[PDB]
Amino acid sequence: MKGPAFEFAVAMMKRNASTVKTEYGEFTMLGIYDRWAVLPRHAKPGPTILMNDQEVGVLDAKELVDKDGTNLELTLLKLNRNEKFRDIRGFLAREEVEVNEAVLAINTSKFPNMYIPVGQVTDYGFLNLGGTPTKRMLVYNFPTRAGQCGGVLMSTGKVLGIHVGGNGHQGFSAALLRHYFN
Repeated sequence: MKGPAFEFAVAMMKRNASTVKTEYGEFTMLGIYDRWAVLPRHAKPGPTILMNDQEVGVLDAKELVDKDGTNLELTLLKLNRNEKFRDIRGFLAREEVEVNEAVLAINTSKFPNMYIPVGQVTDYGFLNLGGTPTKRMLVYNFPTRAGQCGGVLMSTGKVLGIHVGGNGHQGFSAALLRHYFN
């Protein structure tokens, strides 16, 4: 069923998600713990971002790659703000998870407070995303539109990944693994 996934998704977004603008567009951003949040790599945050229409400094940013050097399509960023995020690392899986029912949550000025039942999530692993070899790719059927990147892919009790791309038929998430936030 879908209800409990939506229930989890709405509560998660309310506590931990925000709308972010960089020079490269507008994205959903998920806070993970302390002042560390995650964005799609192609958001390419500069020294300042707009977070819920307010200027926020970036203290540090990390474009994640695997131990082999392969792109993961995620950027971790540390925000210059006093408030800490609710620690949601316990809702991240230690390995890539496949599910029969997932929900994708988007929150930007173009897609405010929207949730999409995406159905089955399949771990495709190593893929080529627009020329760039990328691994730990989760794939789901989705009539994708631009402006949805940073979307948070969830199932009941788990944050599975961050939406980083689409081709109009499938959507693609980078798996959000717990060890990224050691």
